[PDB]
Parts: sequence; C-alpha cells; structure tokens
Amino acid sequence: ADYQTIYTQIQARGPHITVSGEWGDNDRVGKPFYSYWLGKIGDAQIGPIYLGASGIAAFAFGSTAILIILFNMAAEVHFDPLQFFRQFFWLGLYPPKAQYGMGIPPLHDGGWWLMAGLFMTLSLGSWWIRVYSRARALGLGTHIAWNFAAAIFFVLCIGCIHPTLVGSWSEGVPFGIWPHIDWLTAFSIRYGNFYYCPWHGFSIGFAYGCGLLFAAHGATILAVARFGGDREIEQITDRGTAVERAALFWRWTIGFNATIESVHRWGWFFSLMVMVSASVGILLTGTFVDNWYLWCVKHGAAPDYPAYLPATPDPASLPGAPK
Amino acid sequence: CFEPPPATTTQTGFRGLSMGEVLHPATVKAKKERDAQYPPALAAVKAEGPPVSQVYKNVKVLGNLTEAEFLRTMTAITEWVSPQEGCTYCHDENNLASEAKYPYVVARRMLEMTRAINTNWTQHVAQTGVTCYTCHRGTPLPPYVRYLEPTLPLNNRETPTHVERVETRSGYVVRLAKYTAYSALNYDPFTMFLANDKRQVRVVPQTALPLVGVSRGKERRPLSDAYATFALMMSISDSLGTNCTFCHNAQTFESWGKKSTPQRAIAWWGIRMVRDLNMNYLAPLNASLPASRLGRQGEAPQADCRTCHQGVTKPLFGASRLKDYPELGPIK
Amino acid sequence: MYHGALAQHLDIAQLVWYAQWLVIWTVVLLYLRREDRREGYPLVEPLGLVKLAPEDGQVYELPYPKTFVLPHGGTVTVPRRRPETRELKLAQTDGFEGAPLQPTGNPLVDAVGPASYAERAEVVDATVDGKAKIVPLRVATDFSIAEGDVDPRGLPVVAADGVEAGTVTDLWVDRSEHYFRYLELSVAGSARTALIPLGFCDVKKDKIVVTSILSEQFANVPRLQSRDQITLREEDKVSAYYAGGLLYATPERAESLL
Amino acid sequence: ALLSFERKYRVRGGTLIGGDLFDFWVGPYFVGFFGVSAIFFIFLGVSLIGYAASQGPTWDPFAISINPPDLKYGLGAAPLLEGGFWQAITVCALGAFISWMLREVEISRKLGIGWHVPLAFCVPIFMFCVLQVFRPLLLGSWGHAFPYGILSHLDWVNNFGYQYLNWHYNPGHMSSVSFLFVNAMALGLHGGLILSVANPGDGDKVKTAEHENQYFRDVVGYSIGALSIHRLGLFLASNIFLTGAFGTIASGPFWTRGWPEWWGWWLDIPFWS
Ligand code: BCB
Ligand code: BCB
Ligand code: BCB
Ligand SMILES: C/C=C1/c2cc3[nH]c4c(c3C)C(=O)[C@H](C(=O)OC)c4c3nc(cc4[nH]c(cc(n2)[C@@H]1C)c(C(C)=O)c4C)[C@@H](C)[C@@H]3CCC(=O)OC/C=C(/C)CCC[C@H](C)CCC[C@H](C)CCCC(C)C
Ligand SMILES: C/C=C1/c2cc3[nH]c4c(c3C)C(=O)[C@H](C(=O)OC)c4c3nc(cc4[nH]c(cc(n2)[C@@H]1C)c(C(C)=O)c4C)[C@@H](C)[C@@H]3CCC(=O)OC/C=C(\C)CCC[C@H](C)CCC[C@H](C)CCCC(C)C
Ligand SMILES: CC(C)=CCC/C(C)=C/CC/C(C)=C/CC/C(C)=C/CC/C(C)=C/CC/C(C)=C/CC/C(C)=C/CC1=C(C)C(=O)c2ccccc2C1=O
Ligand code: HEC
Ligand code: HEC
Ligand code: HEC
Ligand code: HEC
Ligand SMILES: CC(C)=CCC/C(C)=C/C=C/C(C)=C/C=C/C(C)=C/C=C\C=C(C)\C=C\C=C(/C)CC/C=C(/C)CCCC(C)C
Ligand SMILES: CCCCCCCCCCCC[N+](C)(C)[O-]
Ligand SMILES: CCCCCCCCCCCC[N+](C)(C)[O-]
Ligand SMILES: CCCCCCCCCCCC[N+](C)(C)[O-]
Ligand SMILES: [Fe+3]
Repeated sequence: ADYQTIYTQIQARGPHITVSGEWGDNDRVGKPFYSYWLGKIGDAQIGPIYLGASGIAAFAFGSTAILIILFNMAAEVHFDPLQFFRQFFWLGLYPPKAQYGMGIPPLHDGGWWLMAGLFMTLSLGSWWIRVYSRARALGLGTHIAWNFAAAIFFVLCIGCIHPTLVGSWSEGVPFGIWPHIDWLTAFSIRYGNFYYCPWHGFSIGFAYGCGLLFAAHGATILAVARFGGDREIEQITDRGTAVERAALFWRWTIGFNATIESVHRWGWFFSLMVMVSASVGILLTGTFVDNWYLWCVKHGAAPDYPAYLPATPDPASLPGAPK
Repeated sequence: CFEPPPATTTQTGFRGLSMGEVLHPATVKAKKERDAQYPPALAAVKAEGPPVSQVYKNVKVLGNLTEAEFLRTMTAITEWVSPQEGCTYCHDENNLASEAKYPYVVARRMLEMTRAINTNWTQHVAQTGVTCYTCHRGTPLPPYVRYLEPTLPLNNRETPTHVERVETRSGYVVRLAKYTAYSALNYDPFTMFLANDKRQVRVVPQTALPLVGVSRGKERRPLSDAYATFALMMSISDSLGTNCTFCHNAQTFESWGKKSTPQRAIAWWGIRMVRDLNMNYLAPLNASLPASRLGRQGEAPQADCRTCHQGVTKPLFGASRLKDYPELGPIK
Repeated sequence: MYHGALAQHLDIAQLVWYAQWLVIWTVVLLYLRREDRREGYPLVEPLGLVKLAPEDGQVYELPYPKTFVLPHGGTVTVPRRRPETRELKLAQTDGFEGAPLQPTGNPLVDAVGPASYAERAEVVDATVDGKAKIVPLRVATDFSIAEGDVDPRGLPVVAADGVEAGTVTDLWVDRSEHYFRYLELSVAGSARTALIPLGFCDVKKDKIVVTSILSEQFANVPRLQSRDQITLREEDKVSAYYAGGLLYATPERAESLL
Repeated sequence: ALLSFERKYRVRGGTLIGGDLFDFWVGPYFVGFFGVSAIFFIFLGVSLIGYAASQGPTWDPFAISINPPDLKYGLGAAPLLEGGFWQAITVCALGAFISWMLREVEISRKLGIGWHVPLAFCVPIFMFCVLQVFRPLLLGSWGHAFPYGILSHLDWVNNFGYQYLNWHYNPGHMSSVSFLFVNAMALGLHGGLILSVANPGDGDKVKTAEHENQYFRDVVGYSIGALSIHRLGLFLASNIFLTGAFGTIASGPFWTRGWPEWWGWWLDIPFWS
C-alpha cells in the first residue's frame, strides 16, 4: 500500500514562502507556526493571515449580527447563565409571528431579526469582496468568488428575496440551532411537500453528485500519487503518466473520461448547481406554485398507491359536521 | 441514551411507504400495567323500589335510578375520583344533600359532562366511552391537565423543579419544548387550538397555483401558522404515544381519502370534542373552584388529548365500562 | 385567478422545468464533454488513412484550442497533435480489436504497461522564483526533517525478496510545497545511485521496506542526467519503473490472484 | 478507438479471476470476469423491472413503483407480484454493484495504480446495504426496505423520517448532513482554486503551487495543500454515509421515540433541570 496517501511519513520543514500580491502585502499579520500532528494529514504551517479592509468590515458586521442574536437568545432565558447553556440549541431569534406584510415589524416581534439579517448580509458581501479581490491581487481567476456568489444568492433567497416576493417577512429563516431546522419543516409543510419540488430534486441530485465526484476525484488522485498526480497544475500544462492512468481508469470503467483540468470544471459546475437549482426552486415557491404535490398531480407526475386501511373521507365535508 | 431491541412495528399504509407504529415493548408493558389498575365493574344490583327522585332530596342528574343502582354509582364515583379521601370528599357527614363542599357541585357538572361525552361524541369515543376514571385515575385532580400557559411536569403528581415552576421565567422554553415532544417550536398548541374554536388547524393550500387575492402581503396567513400546526401535531403524537404515519401518509399531509387512515378522522372528531369540553364544561368551572386550583390567569385546569389518552392510542388500551354503568351514557 | 397561470394549461414553473433541462444538457454536452477532449484527441484507429480530409465528427467533438502562457516562458496549446513516437516493445496477442498487448522484452526497462512513462518536457520543474523545485537535501540546506520523524539517511532499503539492496543517502524535497517526494539510495554492489518515490517506501525506524521490485531490479532504475536536479520526464520514468514492478516484478504478479 | 496515449497501457494481466479468458476490451470498456457478471446482473435486474412494471398500473416513469412485501411476510420470500419482484431485483442490484467494484480493482491493477477508487465505491454499496438489508434484518421484515421508483422512494424517505416526528434532530443525520454540505463546499473551493490558477484570464501567465497556498493562507489563514485536499475530499464525502449509517440503523432497532426527545440526555441532567 501507498502509506503516503494515508499520512505523511517523514515531514519536511523549511523557510516560509510568501507570494507577493499587487497590494496588501503589509496587511498579512501574525507569525507562522508549525503543528506536527496537523503536518501528518496536511500542511504543517498555520498562518499568517491577510487582514484587509473587507475582512475587517466582515468581522465588524458579523459580530454585530452575532451579538444581536446572542442578546435576544439570553433574553429568552431571562439572562440566567446556566439555563442559557442548557437550552442553547432551543433558543432563537424569530422573524415576525404576526402578519405585518412587508411593513417593518416591531422590535419585539421580528425587528431584531430583520436587524440581524441586515448585518449578516453586509458581512457576507464584505467577505465576498475579500474572496474576489484576494484572487486578483494574486493574479488568479475569480472562479471561487462566482461559486461563493451563488451560495450567498441562495441565502438571500430564503432570507429576504422570497419573503419580499410573497410580501411577508414572517417567512424568513429564524436564527438558532434547532429553530433554523424547524423552519425547514414549516416551509415544506406550507408549500405542499418539498420532495415534489423539481428544483429540490435538482439541488439534491447535484449535492449527491458532489459527494460522488469528490469521492471519485479524491480517490483517483490518491491512486496516482506515486506518479505525482497531486501536482495538478503542471499535469494540466504537461500531461504526465499520472493523469494518463487516471483518464484511462475512468474511460475503461464508464466508457468516457475527463481531463485533469476538466474534472475540476465538472466539480465546480456541480457545486454551483446545488445553489443555482435551490434558488430557482425558492424563487418559484409561493410566487408561482402554492402546493408542490398538487402541482405534480396537475401535471400527472405524482405516484399513487392502493389503500391499506380504509380510505377516509374528510369528516369536515360530511353533512351536518361541525366546523 | 438508547433503547435495546427488538422493536414492535405495525403497518398503516401500502407496503413500501414506511407507515406504521414503532413501539418499545418495555414501554408498552409499563403503560399496560399502569392502565390495568382500572377498577373492575361493581357487581350489578337489582332495580328495586321507587326512583331516587322520590327518595332523596337533592338528586338532579341521576334521578331515574333506584336506590341500590344510585348508591352503586356513588361507590364507583368514589373509587374513580377520591378513593383515598372517601365519600366525605364531596359530602357533609351529617347531611348528604348539602352542596356546601365544592367537589359536590363540580361532580354534578362532571356527571353531565361525562354523559355528554358518551352521548354526543360517539364519533370519537364509540362504544368504548369514558368514565370518571379515564381522566381522574383515582385522584380528584387528574394527573394530566393544562393551563393557559405550559406547566411542568406534565404529570402533576410529580414535584416540580425550581426551573419547572411556572413562575421561573428562565424555564419557559423547556416547559414549552416538553409539551411539543422536545421540539424547539415556539408555539403553545393548547391555547392556540384546543382551548377554543377560534383558530383553523389546516394551513396547506388546496390548489397547485397560488390563488390571486389570498396570496400576497397581508392577505397571507403568516408562516407561523404552519409552525403552530406542526407543534400541535408533535404534541398530539406524543400524547397518544405514536408518530405521524399513524394518521397521515406524509406524501400529502393535507389529503384525505387514501392519504389518511380512519384514525385521522377519529382524531378530527377528538379536536372538536376537546373544544366542546373546555369551552362548555371545564373552563366555566373557575367560578366553582378554590383559588388554589386556578392558574395564574384565574383559569380552571382544562383537558387536552393526554388527559384521556396518557400516551396510548386508545385510552386504557380500549378498556370499557359502558355496559356496566348505563347511567353514564349514552342517554336516549 | 392564479399567479403563475398561462393560457391552455401552462404555468411558469412548467416552462422553467424545460428551460432547466435545456441549460443542463447544453453545458454538459456542448461545453464540458468538449473540455474533456483537450487530451488524447483525435483518437487512433486501425490506421486513419484519409490524409486528404478529416472525418466530420472529429472536428465537431473538439473545442477551440486554448493557449496556456507558462510562468517561466513558453506556451502550450491544447488540444494539439502529439503522436507517441517511441517504438513500443509489445505484440498483439490476437487479431481482435481490443485484445491486450504482450511485452516482448523486459517490460520494466522497455517502459510498457504499468511501467509506461508519459513524454513530458525534458525540463526541470521550477519554484515561483525560478529555482529547481525537486532537489536533494545536500543542495536544499535550509530544509530539514521535522523533529519527531525518522531520518532515513543511513538506513538500509529492503526489497521484496527480503534482500538488503542499498542505503538511503539523501531525501529529495519539493521546495514549493515543503514535502519530501523521493529518497535517494546507493544500490549496493553497483556503484550508482537510484531515486525512489516515497509512495513506494514503507518507512520503518531501522529500515525502508520496498515491495514493488526485487533487489536485483534496483540496478536498472532509470538514471538521471544530472546528480542534483530532475526533469519532469525523468520523474515520470523513475515513478513508472516501480509501478511496473507491481505487475511485472515476478511472473506470478501478472496472473490471477485466484 | 484509442486515445493518442492509450496503446502503451493496454497490456495483458491484472485480473483477479480467469486470467486471459476475459482480459480484453470492447470499445473503450474493459471487460474482465466482473464485466461479464455485471452485465449478467444488469440484464437480469432490468428484465425483472420490465416484467414487474408491465403487471402494474402505469408506464409513466415518474409513477412506476416496485415495492417490497407487507411486513407480515417477515424475512421470507413473498409472492412475485406483492414483494417477490422487489426481492429478486434487490439481489441483482447487489450483484451488479459488487461486480462493478471488483471490475474497478482489476482495471486498477492493470494500470499499476492504487485501489482507492473501488475502496471509495464501497461506501455507497455499504449504505445501500444498511437501508435494504441490515436495518430490515434488525427489524424482522423486508417490508421496512425502500421501494424502487423515481418518486415513490421519496415517499418512503418522507414517511420514514416522520415516523420519528422530526428526523432533523437525529444526531447521525446531523452529522451526515454536515458532511454533505461541507463536501459540496470543498469541491467548489478545490475546483475553483485549480481553475483560478490555470486560467487567470487576460493572457496572464498561469500561476503556481505556491500561489495556491498563498491564496488560502491569505483568506482563511491556512492551506491544507495539494495532496491533502484530495485525501480530505475522500474523507469528507465518505463520511456522509459512514456517519449517516448510524443515524439510520439506530432508528427503530435502538430508538423508538421521536428524535427531539433523544436530546433529553442533555436537557434533563438534574444539575440544571
Ligand atoms: C435514504 C435516502 C435515499 C434517497 C433520497 C433521495 C432524495 C431526497 C432525492 C433523491 C433523488 C434521486 N435519487 Mg435517491 N436514489 C437513487 C436515485 C435517485 C435519482 C432518481 C435522483 C437523483 C440521484 C442523483 O443525481 O445522485 C447523484 C448521481 C449522479 C448525478 C450520477 C447520475 C445518476 C442518475 C441521474 C441516476 C438515474 C438512476 C435511474 C433513474 C434508475 C436506474 C434505472 C435502471 C433501469 C437502469 C438510487 C439509484 C438509489 C439507491 C440504489 O440506493 C437511491 C437511494 C436513496 N435516495 C435513498 C432511499 N434521492 C432526487 C430526485 O429528484 O428523485 C426524484 C431527490 O430529490
Ligand atoms: C421536511 C422538509 C425537508 C426539506 C426542506 C428544505 C427546504 C425548505 C429547502 C431545502 C433545500 C435543500 N435540501 Mg431539502 N433535502 C435534502 C437536500 C437539500 C439541499 C441539497 C437543498 C439545498 C440546501 C443547502 O445545500 O444548504 C446548505 C448551504 C447553505 C445554506 C448556504 C450557506 C452559504 C453562506 C454563505 C454561509 C455563510 C455563513 C456565515 C459564515 C455564518 C454567519 C452567521 C452569523 C452571522 C449568524 C436531502 C438530501 C433530503 C432528503 C434525503 O430527504 C432533503 C429533504 C427535505 N428538505 C425535506 C423535504 N430543503 C433548499 C432547496 O434546494 O429548495 C429548493 C431549500 O430551500
Ligand atoms: C421528512 C424526512 C427527512 C429526511 C429523511 C431521511 C432518512 C430516513 C434518511 C435520510 C438520510 C440522509 N439525509 Mg435526510 N436530509 C438531508 C440529507 C441526507 C443525506 C446526507 C443522508 C444520506 C442519504 C442516503 O442515505 O443516500 C443513499 C444513497 C445510496 C445508497 C446510493 C447508492 C448508489 C449505488 C451504490 C449505485 C447506484 C447505481 C445506479 C442504479 C446505476 C444507474 C446509473 C446509470 C447512470 C447507468 C438534507 C441535506 C436535508 C435537509 C436540507 O433538510 C434532509 C432532510 C430530511 N431527511 C427530512 C427531515 N434522510 C439517510 C441517513 O443517513 O440518515 C442518518 C437516511 O437513512
Ligand atoms: C454548494 C456551495 C456550498 C458553499 C460554497 C462556498 N462557501 C464559501 C466559499 C464557497 C465557494 C468561499 O469562498 C467562502 C470561504 O471563505 O471559504 C474558505 C465560503 C464560506 N462558507 C462558509 C460557511 C458555510 N458554507 C456553507 C455552504 C455552502 N457553501 C454550500 C454547501 C454552509 C452551510 C452548509 O450552512 C456554511 C456554514 C464560511 C467558511 C465562508 C464564509 C465566511 C464569511 O462569510 O464571513 C462571515 C463573518 C464572520 C465574522 C463569521 C466568522 C466565522 C466563520 C466560520 C469564518 C471564520 C474564518 C476565519 C479566517 C477563522 C480564522 C482561523 C485562523 C485563526 C486559523
Ligand atoms: C459518499 C459516497 C458517494 C458515492 C461514491 C461513488 N459512487 C461511485 C464511485 C464512487 C467512488 C464509482 O467508482 C462509481 C462510478 O463508476 O462512477 C462513475 C460510482 C457510481 N455511482 C453511481 C450512482 C450513485 N452514486 C450515488 C452516491 C454516492 N456515491 C455517494 C454520494 C448515488 C446517490 C443516490 O446518491 C447514485 C445514483 C453510478 C453512476 C456508479 C455505479 C455504476 C454501477 O453500479 O454500475 C452497475 C449497475 C448498473 C449500470 C445498473 C444496475 C441496475 C440494477 C441491476 C437494477 C436497478 C435497481 C435499483 C436499486 C433501482 C433503483 C430505482 C431508484 C429510482 C431508487
Ligand atoms: C455490451 C457489453 C457486453 C459490454 C461489455 C463491457 C462492459 C462491462 C460495459 C459496461 C456497460 C455499462 C454498464 C456502462 C455504464 C457506464 C456508467 C455506469 C456510466 C455512469 C456515468 C456517470 C453518470 C458518472 C457520474 C459522474 C460524472 C458526472 C462524471 C463526469 C466526469 C468524469 C468522466 C469523471 C471521472 C474522472 C475523475 C473522477 C477524475 O478524478 C479524473 C482525473 C483525471 C483525468 C480524468 C478523470 C476522470 O475522468
Ligand atoms: C364527588 C366525586 C362525590 C363522591 C366521592 C360521593 N358523592 Fe354522593 N353525590 C355527589 C353528587 C354531585 C350528588 C348529587 C347527585 C345528583 O344526581 O344531583 C350526590 C348525591 C348523593 C346522595 C343522594 C343524597 C340526597 O340528595 O339526599 C347520596 C345518598 C350519596 N350521594 C351518597 C354517597 C356515598 C355513600 C358516597 C361514598 C360511597 C358518595 N356519595 C360519594 C358527589 C359525590
Ligand atoms: C376528562 C374529560 C374528565 C372526566 C371524564 C371527568 N373529569 Fe372530573 N375533572 C376534570 C378536570 C380537567 C378537572 C379540573 C381539575 C380539578 O381538580 O378541578 C376536574 C375536576 C373534578 C372535581 C373537582 C376536584 C378538585 O378540584 O379537587 C371533581 C369532584 C370531579 N372532577 C369529579 C368527576 C366525576 C365524579 C366524574 C365522572 C362522573 C368526572 N369528574 C369525570 C376532568 C375530567
Ligand atoms: C392522529 C391521532 C394524528 C397524528 C399522529 C398526526 N396528525 Fe396531523 N392531523 C390530524 C388531523 C385530524 C388533522 C386535521 C386537523 C383539522 O382540524 O382539520 C391534521 C392536520 C395536519 C396538517 C395540516 C394539513 C392541512 O390540511 O393543512 C399537517 C401539516 C399535519 N397534520 C402534519 C402532521 C405531522 C408532521 C405529524 C407527526 C408529527 C402529524 N400530523 C401527526 C391527525 C394526526
Ligand atoms: C376522553 C374524553 C378523551 C379525550 C379528551 C380524547 N380522546 Fe381520543 N379516544 C377516547 C376514547 C374513549 C377512544 C376510544 C378507544 C377505542 O377503543 O375506540 C378514543 C380513540 C381515539 C383514537 C382512535 C385510535 C385507534 O386506535 O383507533 C384516536 C386517533 C384519538 N382518540 C385521538 C385523540 C386526539 C388527537 C385527541 C385530542 C384532540 C383525543 N383523542 C382526545 C377518549 C378521549
Ligand atoms: C431593508 C432592510 C430593513 C430589510 C432587509 C434586510 C435583509 C437583507 C435581511 C436578510 C436576512 C437574511 C439573509 C436572513 C437569513 C437568515 C438565515 C439563513 C439564518 C440561518 C441560520 C442561522 C443560524 C444557524 C444561526 C445560529 C445562531 C447562533 C448559533 C448564535 C450565533 C453564534 C455563533 C457562534 C454563530 C455560529 C454559526 C455556525 C458557524 C455554528
Ligand atoms: C455590500 C458590501 C459593502 C462593504 C463595504 C466595505 C468593503 C470595503 C472594500 C475595500 C476594497 C478595496 N480594494 C478594492 C482595494 O480591495
Ligand atoms: C423531485 C420532483 C420531481 C418531479 C418531476 C415532475 C416534473 C413534471 C413536469 C411535467 C412536464 C409537462 N408535461 C406536459 C409533460 O406534463
Ligand atoms: C439531477 C442532476 C442531473 C446531472 C446530470 C449529469 C449527468 C452526466 C451525463 C454524462 C453524459 C456522458 N456522455 C458521454 C453521454 O456525454
Ligand atoms: Fe484536484
């Protein structure tokens, strides 16, 4: 077996490299240090970190959002520190419970939620600028930023775009561990079972495919690490036996194959499509479809099944039944 | 952390749909033994003599019974409601027609309520019916009642923690969670849905596309109604010791016909019956109760699904005393 | 009336369903599957004789060429014509189209099958700032073994047959990634040096076990041009040599395990 | 027929069973003995699906559903129309999947590469067994397994979840979901990164390994490195099912209540109760 694919047997140390960027080389703070146990399964060097304007703006806005959330959470346990740790998972900051439409809600019923939403959104935009500009500063393409953009766009969809399209802030995602989980069922119940939303299906198809692709790609590179397949950039520009064997393994298995470069386009595309499909689904939901199951029945797609115990009429529609 | 196998499972939908009950035998046995404490029927007595309307002085509900029949009732009532306290719980030792103790007047209304249940709500209690025991289980205060705010523990026979106490505000989220099967849902399904008939449980649209005029802005129900319905369903499931598939094919929670079991219809009647009981029999009794029975808003204790069911899909696993005590209903 | 309704039993969501499939198949078929073809295309048939004109599908399945501007000068364009020139010492075991080839000579030296190397540039891989990337420690003197880990320098190398075959004299390190990639070893009784990819090395505290080849087979490991640097093609030649041993070191390794 | 670089790799040997008898290609496809068994099982399973589907109500692909037997048949054979076809198809599936895996190890040996890919492919085969074999064994009926249909299998996932009131609170599920999410995110990052270095645009020159690490050090203060991200990605993806399988096996055999209630081990510690 190739033990190098499991962990680094003999680690190496050397002077720390610094690639210069078009700006901000002085905003790298911290002194690098080395972790021997990290170095078994990764690169041993931790830090320094770049510390630009957008990154600080992100930390500023983020912490503001975190603080607004934590304070409202603590209010929910009347500031008892012990119950706060006990009940942490169950605590939350909720959008309005009452229907104000799109009017700004009272602070006690969703205003603080809206506030925390604003500052998180600013934090996401600020970090996006960091992710984008750091690439151009180092003379790299902006591929990560465009993937990250789709992920931010999906959050905005469930956070505020879908609420504004249907016209009620009551539909946003709460802040908190269990409560953001509870939203998923409330939403799916409201809109007629999300299994029957084709864009749920698409998103899941791509999410599962990301698991398929990264398991397959990761396994492939490790299987050709003896020929240096991990040095992917120079295998793109000068095809070595590593990527020839990787390409032929798949070709002989499934009948076709990618290149060392194109496999990353596949992976990038699949990842992006998780978020793009999710967003189309949310954008259609509530605006143009009210019950995804009935929409599938309307178009003849839903499965049906025999009764097992007897079919049961809606009692509310029998004559003389109470309301 | 975990419950050792095997599990008992049942089937409630077409094969391949994963519908049905999942039960831990130990737990079922412990509930079976708790419920087997149901006292057996007192021996039948011969109907003899005049109606007790002519014999006793203050008999307004049970007036058509004979003396032995009526005293048999009174023995059964004491066994079901106040066995440890005895007949003197409701009566003055020296004047059995005195209404001076509040349990007397309450018991009279409870008699009317119980026969109402067995006569007007057969759509829910069928031929099984209820007795005083179904709720009370041998104590004057039933172990599972609800106030207009959640209380812990669920069984009022256990002693509350400082945090469990309703006046400790830091314990509200936990009081609420334990009523909704430990979910973080931020809604009290009892005051929302079971205390009165003001709210609609259904939230799911019955059309594929959104209907213009109910689908935008303030025309829309807030999403919180869906959280609230879900919370009601968590609470209902936990109260019967069962899961959603007992009543629903989760393919379409809102559909009836093949998508619902007959138990879902019975449950629907149960919601209406509990509303009738609370609005018309139990909530008015804050006039007749001491202040130590009332909640922080002067409300009487009221009933939910757990009051009768106590964690079993049929109260007391289907035990019945209807044929043994005709005077409790149904009434022609 | 209904949000999202259109005339004649159409709704918007129904249209978006079709559009979404169209987008997917467009990207997969017209973009990704052509990107997949920037290497190894056009395919090779039992002699493609039509030298006068290309067959239509071979033009259609290819993307427009792209040019990489290399970091230390030069350009690479893909796809491009790159036939494999060198004579392969293989013979067809049958007349069938996809019957396997057999090695006629010694497949480790002949560099066929799992011993094949790619025809990469006879060029030394470089750091950001132009230095040789893969260098032995005698040259890379500001690099050390990390405290904790076996220093293999001095340890013996035991081959598959249990025979000591040489002694580890140096580690080659990737100066770009801070990662050791090869051990250098003197092959006992042959007055030469050989490189070994770490991935073929079982690093124990008293020995380096190497199961891919026999002790005698260390004699014909591809040699380098220079002592203190390696070319990309040499890296391929060296790595491939041991991999060829997985199937060829003994006659029994190519036959079925059951 | 062959890629420009393919011929020198197309050598004899590396099989596990049969030696030369099946050591050949058909078009691009390597065959081998497990190529043959795979096609056998695929042909058998697809036949049974077709025969079973024709005895059913519809031909709409979204509505076809081959379902397991009623629970009352326990672990026994069930009549073909009411569960038997499901039983037969399931065995063909396992035959096909395992054949496919073993075929990949043969291809791996011939090329002199690691067996990591069939190894990784064991994880989803294992998960399939958890759902269709192991958990139904532990509960005592094939009836607890999921049905074969595009949309019907979602109805089973649906009801299965709601049998435990809120499946999201299943701790094995929480772990599984977290790996699905971070895996999809890492693959975007890894693919994004590689493309960004090889394709800076504008005729700018392609960058370097050191640029790769500089980028992530700058943005998040750490870079795991080239080889390591591939190890991590296999680890992340594999743990979607490796951890998830516990949350699945637990539900029913080792937990019968709702999954929210399970967290009482934390909430109901007397210290802060
Ligand atoms: C425990 C939970 C499970 C689950 C939960 C689930 C959900 C919630 C959703 C799906 C969806 C899907 N599932 Mg399903 N599922 C599927 C297959 C499918 C596809 C129909 C679809 C998209 C899959 C995908 O893109 O993956 C990534 C793989 C890729 C991209 C490679 C391509 C695979 C190809 C698209 C699959 C096509 C398979 C054929 C339709 C079936 C084979 C037919 C035979 C005759 C050849 C198979 C083959 C299995 C097996 C063998 O176990 C399986 C098990 C499960 N699914 C478990 C039961 N799955 C989605 C859907 O839209 O269903 C309608 C969906 O929303
Ligand atoms: C009962 C309810 C269910 C439900 C309800 C549901 C809803 C309501 C929605 C989904 C959605 C999705 N569901 Mg689904 N679901 C899924 C899978 C999925 C995802 C593939 C998809 C997209 C979500 C995502 O990736 O977010 C992970 C990624 C996120 C959230 C992006 C975050 C990026 C952000 C930049 C991160 C930054 C954070 C900051 C650093 C932190 C700062 C915080 C501080 C300041 C507070 C599977 C595999 C199954 C199975 C097996 O049954 C399933 C069943 C269910 N879902 C049931 C049907 N699901 C979404 C969808 O696709 O709808 C069409 C969706 O909207
Ligand atoms: C109401 C019910 C829900 C539910 C019920 C649920 C259940 C009951 C189970 C899961 C499980 C899982 N859920 Mg969950 N879920 C998930 C995500 C997930 C997955 C990560 C995880 C594993 C799925 C699996 O086992 O695939 C299975 C995939 C397999 C087996 C692939 C087999 C492939 C095979 C080897 C090859 C197939 C070959 C083809 C036939 C060949 C054809 C190819 C063609 C192209 C030639 C998300 C992201 C969400 C969101 C966003 O809400 C969600 C919500 C829900 N889940 C709802 C709350 N979910 C599973 C889990 O792990 O739980 C802990 C699980 O058992
Ligand atoms: C299919 C597409 C997938 C996808 C894609 C992508 N996702 C990306 C990118 C892409 C392309 C990036 O380029 C960017 C990034 O930068 O990666 C390195 C990023 C992000 N996705 C994060 C979280 C996330 N993605 C989720 C999901 C999906 N994403 C879906 C699945 C989910 C889920 C599932 O809920 C979560 C929680 C953060 C790590 C990060 C933003 C931080 C932020 O917006 O600041 C917000 C400001 C703060 C102050 C928050 C502070 C804490 C966080 C953890 C940040 C701390 C970092 C700090 C450097 C620590 C110092 C350590 C040092 C001392 C040693
Ligand atoms: C965490 C680990 C991840 C992971 C990993 C890997 N995945 C791999 C590899 C690795 C490493 C490969 O090396 C191998 C491959 O070669 O890649 C191209 C493979 C593959 N992953 C496939 C599907 C896949 N991966 C999924 C998930 C993950 N994978 C997770 C995420 C999912 C879902 C649902 O998520 C799907 C659908 C096939 C494309 C391919 C097998 C082909 C096959 O097996 O041929 C043999 C079988 C056939 C060609 C058809 C057989 C038909 C049977 C007999 C009759 C049908 C019965 C069937 C049960 C009916 C179902 C109906 C349905 C509607 C319910
Ligand atoms: C008729 C007969 C007798 C035949 C005998 C021969 C025989 C056994 C034939 C088999 C016939 C069968 C069953 C064919 C079916 C083939 C199958 C299962 C195809 C599935 C294809 C699917 C859907 C794959 C999903 C994954 C996906 C999107 C892949 C696209 C990208 C690719 C090609 C990834 C593979 C791939 C990865 C993962 C790399 O890392 C890598 C690194 C460097 C170079 C190349 C690659 C590479 O190609
Ligand atoms: C409360 C739950 C009671 C207990 C315990 C007992 N009794 Fe009772 N009794 C109760 C009520 C509400 C009434 C009025 C009934 C009506 O139909 O209006 C009665 C009535 C009687 C009577 C008739 C008295 C009279 O009006 O003259 C008798 C003789 C009587 N009760 C006796 C009795 C005995 C012996 C009990 C212990 C076995 C007993 N009662 C318990 C309420 C309650
Ligand atoms: C559930 C549907 C009930 C049935 C059936 C019966 N009772 Fe009841 N009772 C119920 C509640 C929710 C309450 C309020 C809590 C309380 O303690 O008041 C009561 C109350 C009483 C009382 C008053 C006892 C006290 O407050 O100390 C009495 C005397 C009583 N109930 C008697 C009684 C009898 C005789 C019943 C059968 C004819 C009966 N109850 C049925 C709930 C339910
Ligand atoms: C039987 C004793 C039930 C169990 C267990 C669950 N539900 Fe239920 N549900 C039940 C009834 C009788 C009704 C109708 C209520 C009415 O007053 O009309 C409902 C309703 C729902 C709905 C709303 C459907 C609609 O038309 O909008 C939902 C979404 C729902 N139920 C979901 C649900 C879930 C998730 C459950 C397990 C947690 C569950 N229900 C259990 C009866 C019963
Ligand atoms: C006492 C007054 C009750 C209250 C309050 C509720 N239920 Fe009930 N239920 C009661 C009886 C006596 C029976 C009959 C048992 C029998 O053998 O038929 C029932 C039955 C049900 C069922 C049927 C279960 C079955 O296995 O067929 C269901 C689903 C049910 N009850 C649900 C239910 C709900 C949701 C309630 C709160 C709204 C509820 N019940 C209250 C007695 C009483
Ligand atoms: C014009 C103005 C007035 C209105 C528009 C404002 C606007 C743009 C609002 C947008 C709001 C949005 C996008 C809301 C979206 C909210 C979403 C998706 C929330 C989702 C999940 C939240 C979770 C899980 C938060 C949990 C909170 C905590 C755990 C407490 C915070 C503490 C932490 C340490 C955070 C850790 C989070 C994680 C890394 C573990
Ligand atoms: C919507 C996000 C707004 C955030 C504003 C704060 C970010 C400052 C951006 C500074 C970028 C400077 N630059 C281009 C040289 O990197
Ligand atoms: C996971 C959900 C998938 C459900 C797929 C249903 C798509 C229905 C699209 C119908 C196309 C329109 N038409 C005319 C053919 O009915
Ligand atoms: C539900 C998500 C759909 C994902 C579709 C991706 C499938 C890849 C198809 C590969 C096609 C192969 N080939 C050679 C025919 O082009
Ligand atoms: Fe890669």
